[PDB]
Amino acid sequence: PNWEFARMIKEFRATLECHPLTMTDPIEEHRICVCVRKRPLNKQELAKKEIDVISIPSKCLLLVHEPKLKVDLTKYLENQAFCFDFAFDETASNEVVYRFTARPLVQTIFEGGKATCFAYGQTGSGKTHTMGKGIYAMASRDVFLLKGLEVYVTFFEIYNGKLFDLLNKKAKLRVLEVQVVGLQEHLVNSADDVIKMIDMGSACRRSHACFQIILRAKGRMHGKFSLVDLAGNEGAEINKSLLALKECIRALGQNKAHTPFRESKLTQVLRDSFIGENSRTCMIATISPGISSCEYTLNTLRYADRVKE
Amino acid sequence: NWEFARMIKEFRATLECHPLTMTDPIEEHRICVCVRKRPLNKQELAKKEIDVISIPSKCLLLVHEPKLKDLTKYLENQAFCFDFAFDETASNEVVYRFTARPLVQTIFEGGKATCFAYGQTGSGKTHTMGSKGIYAMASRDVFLLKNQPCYRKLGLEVYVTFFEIYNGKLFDLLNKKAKLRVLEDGQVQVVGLQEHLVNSADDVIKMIDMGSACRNSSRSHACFQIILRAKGRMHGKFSLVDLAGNEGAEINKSLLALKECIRALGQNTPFRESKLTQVLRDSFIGENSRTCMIATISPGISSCEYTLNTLRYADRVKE
Amino acid sequence: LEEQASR
Ligand SMILES: Nc1ncnc2c1ncn2[C@@H]1O[C@H](COP(=O)(O)OP(=O)(O)O)[C@@H](O)[C@H]1O
Ligand SMILES: Nc1ncnc2c1ncn2[C@@H]1O[C@H](COP(=O)(O)OP(=O)(O)O)[C@@H](O)[C@H]1O
Ligand SMILES: [Mg+2]
Ligand SMILES: [Mg+2]
Ligand SMILES: [Mg+2]
Ligand SMILES: [Mg+2]
Repeated sequence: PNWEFARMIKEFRATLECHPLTMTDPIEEHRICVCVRKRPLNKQELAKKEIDVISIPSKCLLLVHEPKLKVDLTKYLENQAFCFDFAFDETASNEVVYRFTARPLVQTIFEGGKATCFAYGQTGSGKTHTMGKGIYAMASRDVFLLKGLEVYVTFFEIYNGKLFDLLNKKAKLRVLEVQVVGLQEHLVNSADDVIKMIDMGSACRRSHACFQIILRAKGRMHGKFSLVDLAGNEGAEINKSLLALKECIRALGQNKAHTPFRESKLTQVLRDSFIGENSRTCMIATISPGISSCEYTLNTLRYADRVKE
Repeated sequence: NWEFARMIKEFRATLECHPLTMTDPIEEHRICVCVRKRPLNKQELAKKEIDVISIPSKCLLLVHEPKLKDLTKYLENQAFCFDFAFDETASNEVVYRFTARPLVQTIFEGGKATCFAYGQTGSGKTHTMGSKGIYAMASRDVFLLKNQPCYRKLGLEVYVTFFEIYNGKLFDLLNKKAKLRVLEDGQVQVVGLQEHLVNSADDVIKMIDMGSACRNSSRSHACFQIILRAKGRMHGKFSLVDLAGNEGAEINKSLLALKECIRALGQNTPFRESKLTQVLRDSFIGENSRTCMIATISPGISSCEYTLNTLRYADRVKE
Repeated sequence: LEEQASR
């Protein structure tokens, strides 16, 4: 127990009323969606007496109370506020999370445009859990609920610029000028088949991970849904890929024709995705409210704001 | 500015803050701290001075303070929580219902009440307090009680007293702007004060206006005491103070002492230091004394340097 | 009382 900080956080939250997000809320539909999701303090995290350090006074507003120190060593707080399309907390399920981020996008790919979703943050925040059941599967049946067309499923990871498909046991691939051949696209007739594709892809024995929903009519692409689970924002070559993402996303509110690549393997294959008069994207910056992982948490947010741009 | 205007504008685009409605439950508070944002002035606006006070919750204010590092742009949206937070849409009665109204109830059980506005010049203080005045609405609500068939026992003689303290040199705004004397026995008590008995709420208004007419107004406080007396015996006294501009050296130590004396009211007081703390020492003792602070601010970007101190003062008055 | 998480 550092104690004094947990004292100052609770004499804050005392005077504070909060009006959370509920199912009663409308489903907004924007060009680029920037959300944030705080996970709950786990046991191992609680067992060390870690102060919760992040509040969510409303559906969008997010407040972080960060422990600062004077030269006195006077313990202090600096209460930083952040806004997002939908900020949601511990109480928020995935059913909540899918409905406000990915749910509007399923309709987007059936239109003729193409949609992508990223969960981004620190290691152990809630990225894998959010997307991995998870958002992949939740889109699937709602992708499959909407009814002549067939549907195809892709799953692969990106490390050290290499590219693996988990679908074939460690099946290396190459990317070229944009086209990745050896693209494993399994045909599914319903969530049944797809659910089997995720866990098999996940079961494989510091990496990006991408899942794709694809539509074809004549055998020609219609809609592409790409759901990515990024690496931890904390060998340091990962720093670059995520940094490019910000630029790649940014050129989508400028309705821009030109985007940067090469300096990022991830982008290349996700690259159709940042152009067109019909390309929407959501970003999920998940954070760890454990006070002694606050710097990582702030970095996770200062990345995500104003990237409404 | 331009730039710092769009970062804010972008922020208040997804904002869904709710506004505190009159229906909102009046809370009953021993030591209440509220903040009042003042609407933007056409002159402050004309210069395109940028709105920088985000008030998303009835219980919450924000300040996107503008500082910079490479000079690559950022904004530090700072949060301060309070018992209440008034916006630029909050009427006077709106601020009354949650600061001074419950305190009227306290003087009718012999309790002591004292309520401040504390902010810079051009923040709202001396407006926001005094027909517009929290002064005026206090009386109106007070007289209503005397009429009720519940307190009409205790046959009371409403009084009035408006004085101003300036650098240890106090002055009674009830005479030809006359001066006064203050002493205390081996307790506190003034000398020369002329308790003006009113029996119409209209009386008070035309009683106040003297001090209004008499009284920069910013180097001195205005202190207004409502006193209830039953049969010449003192019941409870209500002090309403339009403090001196919080932005000349004695003034800061008048607020040093005041702030210190609201600290021990919570802990159930270093009064001997400043003249403001001496006159209202009574209202800081016992379990019968409630206080309410209205730290009022200015919505403009230029003020942000100095309205982040007023906010820092207030945050240290809830403990 | 105070204060309550609701809406
Ligand atoms: N709703 C939830 N809140 C908090 N923790 C959860 C939740 N759901 C699952 N977890 C657990 O938290 C663990 C963190 O793993 P993971 O999400 O992979 O971390 P990260 O994605 O940040 O690397 C998971 O094993 C998961 O079982
Ligand atoms: N809530 C408000 N609504 C409208 N006008 C206001 C408000 N608060 C202050 N003002 C205006 O701002 C001016 C300065 O406020 P005032 O209280 O007179 O000075 P000070 O802040 O030094 O006490 C006043 O003329 C008043 O009309
Ligand atoms: Mg705890
Ligand atoms: Mg992980
Ligand atoms: Mg606002
Ligand atoms: Mg004034």
